[PDB]
Amino acid sequence: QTVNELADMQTRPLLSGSVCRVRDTVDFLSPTKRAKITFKRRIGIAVGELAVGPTCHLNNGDEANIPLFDGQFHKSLPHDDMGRVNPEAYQLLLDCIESNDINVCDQVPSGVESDGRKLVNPLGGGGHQVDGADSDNIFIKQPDNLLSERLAAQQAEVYWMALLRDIPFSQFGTNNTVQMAVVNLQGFDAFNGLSISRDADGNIDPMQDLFRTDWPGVSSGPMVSQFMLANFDIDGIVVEPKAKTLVPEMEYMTGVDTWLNIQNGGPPEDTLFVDEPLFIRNGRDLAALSFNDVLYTEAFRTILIMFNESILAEAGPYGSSTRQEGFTTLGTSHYIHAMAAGSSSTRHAWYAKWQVHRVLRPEAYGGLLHFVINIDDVPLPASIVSNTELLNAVESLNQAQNGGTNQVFLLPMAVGEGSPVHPAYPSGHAINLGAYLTVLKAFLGFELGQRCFPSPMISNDAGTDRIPFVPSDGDRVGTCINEDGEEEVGLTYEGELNKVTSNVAIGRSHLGVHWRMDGVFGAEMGEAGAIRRLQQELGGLPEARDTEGPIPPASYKFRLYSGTMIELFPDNRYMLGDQMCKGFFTGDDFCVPAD
Amino acid sequence: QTVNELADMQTRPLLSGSVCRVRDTVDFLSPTKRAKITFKRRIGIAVGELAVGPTCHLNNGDEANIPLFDGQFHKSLPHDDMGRVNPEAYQLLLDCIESNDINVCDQVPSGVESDGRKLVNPLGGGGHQVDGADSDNIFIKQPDNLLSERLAAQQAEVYWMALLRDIPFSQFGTNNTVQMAVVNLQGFDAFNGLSISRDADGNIDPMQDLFRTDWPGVSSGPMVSQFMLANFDIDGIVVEPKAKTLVPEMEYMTGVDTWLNIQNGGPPEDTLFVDEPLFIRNGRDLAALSFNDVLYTEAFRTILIMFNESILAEAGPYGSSTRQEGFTTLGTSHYIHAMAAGSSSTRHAWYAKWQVHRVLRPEAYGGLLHFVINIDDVPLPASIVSNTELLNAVESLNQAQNGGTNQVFLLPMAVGEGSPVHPAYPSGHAINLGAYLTVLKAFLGFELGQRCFPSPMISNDAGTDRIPFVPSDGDRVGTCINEDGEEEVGLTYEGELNKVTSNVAIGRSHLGVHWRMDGVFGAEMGEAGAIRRLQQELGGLPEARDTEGPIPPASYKFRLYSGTMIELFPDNRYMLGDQMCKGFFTGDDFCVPA
Amino acid sequence: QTVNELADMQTRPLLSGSVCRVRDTVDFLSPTKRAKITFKRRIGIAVGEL
Ligand code: VO4
Ligand code: VO4
Repeated sequence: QTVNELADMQTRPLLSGSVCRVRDTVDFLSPTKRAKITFKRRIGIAVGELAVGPTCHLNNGDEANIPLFDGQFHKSLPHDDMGRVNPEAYQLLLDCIESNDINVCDQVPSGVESDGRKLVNPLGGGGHQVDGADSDNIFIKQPDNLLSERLAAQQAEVYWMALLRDIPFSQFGTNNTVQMAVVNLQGFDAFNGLSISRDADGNIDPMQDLFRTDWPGVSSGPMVSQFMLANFDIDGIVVEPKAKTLVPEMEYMTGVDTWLNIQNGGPPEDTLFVDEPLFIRNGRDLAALSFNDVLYTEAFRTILIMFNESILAEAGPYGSSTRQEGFTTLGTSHYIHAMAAGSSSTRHAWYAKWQVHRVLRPEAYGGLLHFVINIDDVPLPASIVSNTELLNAVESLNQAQNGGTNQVFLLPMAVGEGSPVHPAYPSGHAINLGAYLTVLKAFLGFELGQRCFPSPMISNDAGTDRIPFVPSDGDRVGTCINEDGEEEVGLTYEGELNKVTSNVAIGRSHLGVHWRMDGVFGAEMGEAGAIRRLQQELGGLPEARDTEGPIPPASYKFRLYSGTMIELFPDNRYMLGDQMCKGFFTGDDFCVPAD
Repeated sequence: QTVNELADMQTRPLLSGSVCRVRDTVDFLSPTKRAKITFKRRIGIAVGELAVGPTCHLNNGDEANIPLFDGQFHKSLPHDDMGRVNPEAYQLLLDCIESNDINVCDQVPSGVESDGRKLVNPLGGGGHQVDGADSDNIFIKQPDNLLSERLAAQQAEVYWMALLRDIPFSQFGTNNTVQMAVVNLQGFDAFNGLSISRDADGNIDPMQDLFRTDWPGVSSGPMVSQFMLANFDIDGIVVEPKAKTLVPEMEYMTGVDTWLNIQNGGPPEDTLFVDEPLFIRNGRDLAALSFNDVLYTEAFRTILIMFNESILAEAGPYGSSTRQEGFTTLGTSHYIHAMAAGSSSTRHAWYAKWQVHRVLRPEAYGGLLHFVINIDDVPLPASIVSNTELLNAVESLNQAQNGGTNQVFLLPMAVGEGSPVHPAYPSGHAINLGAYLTVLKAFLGFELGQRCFPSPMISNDAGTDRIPFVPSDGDRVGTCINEDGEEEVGLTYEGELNKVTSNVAIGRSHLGVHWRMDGVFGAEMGEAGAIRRLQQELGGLPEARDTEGPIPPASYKFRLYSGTMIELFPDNRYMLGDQMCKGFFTGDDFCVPA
Repeated sequence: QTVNELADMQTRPLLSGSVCRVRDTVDFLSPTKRAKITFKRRIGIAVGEL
């Protein structure tokens, strides 16, 4: 560093946009070499994504074949006195969805003269997604047809749920009206599929099956996820999950006048909440949970609990590391950010809702059922039209609730506004939770998924206190593994994770705004969006490299809602069941054989 | 249709992986014409990212020039009785970082015979990002050198923080002890830059400036953000932000034997929290927040609060819509998911920590300062080595806190474990919060950012109750627009938003784990991480398309931490101050003209 | 084939223009690899001719 050399050295502004092809970073990759690999990888993902080919998003035929759009979403639009849509008005809504243009959509007629309720984001599915699977490129199953047998059965489930809102889950085994609901529901031959939970003999046990799914763990122990019942800690604030829930004994839209005013977009009945907050203990509380939440609220609570319990510290490669722990990759930050991103901001649900299916809501179905039994000529199945057991119970509730008008067969709603003003199929809640939780299950892994949820609880009947949960004979509680790998009879994390999506998705059904299918196949769609993200990300992570040493490369091995086992590997290969596959996951019914 | 046609019709299975070039979707784009445009946009984003070029991430010089690595991070590795790293253990740590290989890193030596504290993710900055700005491709400034005049002014700010931990923010204007600090700090000619707050004259006002930043609104009204004091609603559960904070008058690593055990990676003294939970109202509370948080906790609280008040219902295109609201794009779902994704999983902070800078923590410098005044030779500025006003206070604190041992000048830590086992520069908390709130300000917009935060409150000094906040002469509370569109005097959303990132960032300093630089520059790193993601996403959004009709295309118009106005448009175009720029944002000091 | 899975299976029209990346053909080449090789060869001819 000679006298002259020193005297000659110069400097310049070091700026954010300055470029340095040479720098002293402690990194086995050069500056330009790191950028290139990141570049190639991004191209690969875009090509790979395109190679999947367009999804078979096919309308079920109802819109072309049912008279005056009675099978279609048109809430907040102009209707006649029977709630049939002004056809021009619906035509203008189609122009809106078609166009994906915000100014066109603003021309869609409202059903009241002013302050009418807004369409919830009819442009929402049309965006070109930077990463993950594009808005129109995750499959969901076709919804059942308006006139179908299985739709009647689903509407019957929702009426039953409405009738049982206030009955604590604790007393389902011994309650008379829940037994009646069960017998009634088993009488429907078309009520299978849709992750419906039955016992070993094929019946619907009131305590363990009614209103639940058959996803692994959902029908073991209590209806309510341990995660919806535990204390969680946020920023050192210790929070008991007592919520200002919906008030017992109130229903809405129990008369043609209140129902029709809603269908047109007019001001709702005042929704009312309790004064003293309570734990979740009945169908109305699940309805409340799904009404008062906001995207990842429930999933955020659940990951906070999982951290607090220190279970995620044992997951992934660092589960075997004596000297290190992950944070930004295969540690806490990664887990919590990947969880939130996992649902692709609910955009697949929006594409399916508007561009594809445009399905009517259960409160709209109940309108037709009301007017079929009393003005209209829609050939709904005899299984619901002549179901006097259910229909007598339904009209009594409406009478008590509507100020004494008899023979009204509308779906009593748990909130004054009824459903959100967007189509019924699929549920956005179901996409969101389906995804968030898939992500959690993936990072936890199958094995740690079998670990016992420590100190299980259930709410008392008033929801003022929690009681310890202890397995008995009926419960369906299997083996789990404790902090010591020491086997116990108890609830598993995997099982309790499935219940969170199950409680939220089926909560929307208790609320009166969704059929089972919207939540069940909705959760599938979310599970697929999450898996697509996980797959894209995995290969670029440091811990995805195959290296020399005791610690092996990262992979995600876990179990889907359907129960089939999936294992995700870095190089876009995955195991599905006993099958090896390559490329981007589309669903559990599909596999491009690996070779 | 015909008998024959009907009879010949065939079906096949409808699977998730079936392909349909034709389908009856109600969409102006065909199935192939949608996939292509999406493909084209991904390519374009990838090419634009490549085009920015490799960032000038340049090591300080300390690692080449300071002897026995005394300016570098090596917590949890072996040391001698003076905290000097075993040089062979440090080489192995660099092999670990260089290799980005999990199994190499499992061979970095531990400073204790068994059970030692683990390295926090030295691989974490090596990931190849699917989107946004790649892991190594966000700029942060170089950290000040070990021997710089400004590093010592920063250490001195951290020592003062330690000494002022139990003093209620509301009493800062009148407190004698708080005066001492303010005077001592203005004494450093070097204490400028780093978003340091000062009044109309170049003075550090004890009440409105000390331990604050000069970001718009930060120095107005109360220290603590409204968002960290309001109730929030999660899933129907109403939460009062009363936290089991850290216990008063209780410091850690106040002796050489405790501090060294820690630097060697051994079991920490037990950190104690209060039995009855309190609201935030002093430095030790902000330290607690910053220790007890988890990634987007604070930001989640804040967006929940903004939703509750209905302020996001007014923002963006749908703010002008009579017939529609947004949700998945330019509404609630977009806002909350983009908020969380904005920090790129903290990975920019991680690359800078390990691959670039490898900066020691404030507690490690404290140990240098201690062995300098008493066993060592590193030439630290005399403006700290001879700062007897500050040095007396420090040994008093330590002496009142260890067994009564005199003349230790170690930094008194707020938690038993000291800092996390990762380097100091920048702060992960800062990039995280820097990003989240940037997203929040972008979606809110500048105009709505000027709106009055309703019913402002502060804690009482006990931490047990809230009191209405009332503006008075010397609050620097400015103008805000109310719910009727008339101008009031009161706190703005933007100011209160900024306080959130300030509270958490500076929170880590009150904790004793970061200098100002880590937080202030780190916050700017998070801000760019966030803007880069917003830019990439914007062009592809439905409301970003140019349409005919009264409602205009979407854009993000707001103001940076540094106070410079930014406007992001769909075409990867953006306005920075008065300049029209093109391409991807790197910082407010750089613009490729349009 | 459980009761639930059977009840959930769906069909769609099988048309001349339907596309299937997986099909049960007794063929050592996959559908896409067959199209790819044919594609690469057509380009080779065009290049070779030019
Ligand atoms: O927001 V929903 O699609 O669950 O009615
Ligand atoms: O996790 V930190 O870099 O804010 O100590």
